[PDB]
Amino acid sequence: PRISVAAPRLDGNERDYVLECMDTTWISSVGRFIVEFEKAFADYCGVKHAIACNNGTTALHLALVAMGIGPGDEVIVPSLTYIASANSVTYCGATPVLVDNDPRTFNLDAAKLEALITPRTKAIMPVHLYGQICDMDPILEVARRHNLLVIEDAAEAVGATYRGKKSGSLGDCATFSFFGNKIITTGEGGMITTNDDDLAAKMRLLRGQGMDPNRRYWFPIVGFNYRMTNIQAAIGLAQLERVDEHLAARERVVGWYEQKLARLGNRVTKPHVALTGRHVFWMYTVRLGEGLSTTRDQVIKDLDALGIESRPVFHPMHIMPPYAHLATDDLKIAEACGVDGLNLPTHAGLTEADIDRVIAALDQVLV
Amino acid sequence: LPRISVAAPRLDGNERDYVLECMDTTWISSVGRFIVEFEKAFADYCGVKHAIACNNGTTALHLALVAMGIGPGDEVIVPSLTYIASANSVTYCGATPVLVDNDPRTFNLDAAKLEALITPRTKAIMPVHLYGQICDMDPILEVARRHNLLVIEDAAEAVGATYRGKKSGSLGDCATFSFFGNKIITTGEGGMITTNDDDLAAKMRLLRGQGMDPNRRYWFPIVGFNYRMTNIQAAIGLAQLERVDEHLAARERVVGWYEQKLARLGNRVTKPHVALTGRHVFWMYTVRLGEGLSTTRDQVIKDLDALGIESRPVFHPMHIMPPYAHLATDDLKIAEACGVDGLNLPTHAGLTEADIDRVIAALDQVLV
Ligand SMILES: C[C@H]1O[C@H](OP(=O)(O)OP(=O)(O)OC[C@H]2O[C@@H](n3cnc4c(=O)[nH]c(N)nc43)[C@H](O)[C@@H]2O)[C@@H](O)C[C@@H]1N
Ligand SMILES: C[C@H]1O[C@H](OP(=O)(O)OP(=O)(O)OC[C@H]2O[C@@H](n3cnc4c(=O)[nH]c(N)nc43)[C@H](O)[C@@H]2O)[C@@H](O)C[C@@H]1N
Repeated sequence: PRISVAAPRLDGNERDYVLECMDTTWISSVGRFIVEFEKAFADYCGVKHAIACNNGTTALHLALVAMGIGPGDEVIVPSLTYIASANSVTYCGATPVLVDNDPRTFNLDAAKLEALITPRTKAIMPVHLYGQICDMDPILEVARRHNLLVIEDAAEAVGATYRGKKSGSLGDCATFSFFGNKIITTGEGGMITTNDDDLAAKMRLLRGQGMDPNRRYWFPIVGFNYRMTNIQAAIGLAQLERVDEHLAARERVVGWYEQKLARLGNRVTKPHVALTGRHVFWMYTVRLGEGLSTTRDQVIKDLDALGIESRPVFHPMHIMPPYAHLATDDLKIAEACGVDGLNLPTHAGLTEADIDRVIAALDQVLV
Repeated sequence: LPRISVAAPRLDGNERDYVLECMDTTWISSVGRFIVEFEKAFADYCGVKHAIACNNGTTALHLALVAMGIGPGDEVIVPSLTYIASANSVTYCGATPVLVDNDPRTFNLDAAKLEALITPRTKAIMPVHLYGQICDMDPILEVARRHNLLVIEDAAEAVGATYRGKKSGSLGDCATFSFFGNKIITTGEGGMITTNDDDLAAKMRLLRGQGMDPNRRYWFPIVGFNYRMTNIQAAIGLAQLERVDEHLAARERVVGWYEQKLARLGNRVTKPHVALTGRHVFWMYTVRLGEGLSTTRDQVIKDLDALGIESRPVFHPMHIMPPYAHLATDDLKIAEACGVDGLNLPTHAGLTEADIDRVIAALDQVLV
């Protein structure tokens, strides 16, 4: 049987809640679950406001637009990330300023921020890869000192914490994704968290085609159609109800990899865990050893043939066509990680036998 | 006394079943079989080669325009009388809309005002088939062709409509539809692009999927978007589309009722004119208030609401609102006249003959 790199576990009230939507006929972007989901997600992150959106990409765009990011502005974004992070900046007419990441946590290197600030910088986008929150204290300190905004792309870290705070409550705003491979899913769906009244209002106005609440077909600004549906919210609220279960499940999966690792010896380097809060392990990510004869890419092809799905750590932005014009000589760790990084199957339905197969496979494939 | 809504989804087919299927199979994201299935049924319905499912008709519009290469410094002719997504979608591209006036009877793009708005920057024209009625496509296509311009139909309100033998979605280079809750066919939130051009279609699909190389994980040749429709939306859409004919017949019957009963109102409303070019699907039955009335359009909508009946105004033309006031010209009068006197009456598959008598009775009481 095939082992998927990811998959949602719909073991709560998803089905009943969706049925209710169907049965009530509230299936569009108008229904109770949207507000309920938002209320509950806000409460779960300990922030005042949650804005449900259509996906974690339009969440990023919407948050940046509402923040006033536009032509001329610069936003610092790590090169090692999912493209939506830099794409969202480009949609605004703004310019991404790529920064290197840490070789252990894969995350934005705070020590490299300052050299990048210019008179055009407006925000910094820490991205919490693989379930692990960036070292926020120093990023916030650099930001404060420069009157910059911080937006967390927290799409891969729902439930993670940093020094007592949940992801989503640390920067001026944060975005999350609920695509089907994420910790909690809505199928496709996203959310923006923030504690700022103004920012939140602007986001809801923009999300809703920019229409004015009191005048039918009265639009004061150019908006977007970024609403989530009642059905996405229903699924979402149900998943959030079992969020701790979901998280305990990846902890079970990670515990299995962690205790079987020695069979791989120095052939992989295991995901390093910063001691700053909970690391949620959206994906259990290793760096293959410099010494193999095989290539990270061939490794994925071999595993596939072995019936196991896996993914590469992202290709850094500045090595791909859309962003090669942004390359600098100080993006070496991103390059290295993109080269040797591999996401192993990590989801709530994996059994210990699954994990045993993944380990056996790699033992065989890493030459 | 339950309220009569202007619109409402009629989920009287296999929507629930298909949707439970998605749940039971765990395929609820933009990965699942109903997507391709729906696209295929829809393309066949419209008589075209390709259908690209998207998360709403606004992003369908943006997607189509980026795929057609609309960009900064390009002009796209858009009617001022339309839903804002029409003009916003061009804006998203960094392109400039060039407003055109509409026909006073059909509410549609006035092809005779088209040629004059063409410049060195024009790249496309976007006819909008308001209210289920297809624009007079022949003359529009003749001008487009003569100046080598693309044509994108904004067919959101016209699923099922036909024009001189062809379905909406099949006349310009591409077309877009909306499956928002109040649409003829719904997916709650959803949209579609139709096209017979292989190239355009493939570009759309690449952009719609975050611009990722289908043969190279996390390798992106260009900047794309997250515009994919989910399996659940696609399941509702397929089921809806399965009963497209019943849905269009339900509406015809309602429109028949308005047609028969409106005489009780006399010259107090102007009944929507229907061109003999093809099938008018009546997403909304639209009247223009009598010029003779003492009352105002917004007052009539207020009075009906109070009477427990929902209604909507004909769209405020883009040039009169803040985001586009800068595009105003002195030749958008009919659009203005229409935004002033137009009213969409409740139009949907769940309305009964008694509901209509009630609506007509309310008009009789409030059109003073
Ligand atoms: C990190 C990147 O993940 C995704 O890319 P990718 O890794 O290529 O996604 P893919 O479509 O391949 O799905 C990832 C894994 O989750 C799976 N999957 C996604 N949606 C579903 C779902 O609704 N049901 C089930 N069962 N599996 C799902 C899928 O089959 C696969 O094994 C991007 O969409 C979002 C994100 N930025
Ligand atoms: C012309 C414009 O219509 C919409 O604007 P608006 O007229 O303000 O849509 P509204 O949210 O008022 O909904 C229209 C009617 O359909 C109803 N409706 C929408 N979605 C649903 C749904 O999922 N279920 C039910 N039963 N009714 C729905 C809603 O209650 C209302 O009576 C836009 O979102 C897109 C569109 N281009």
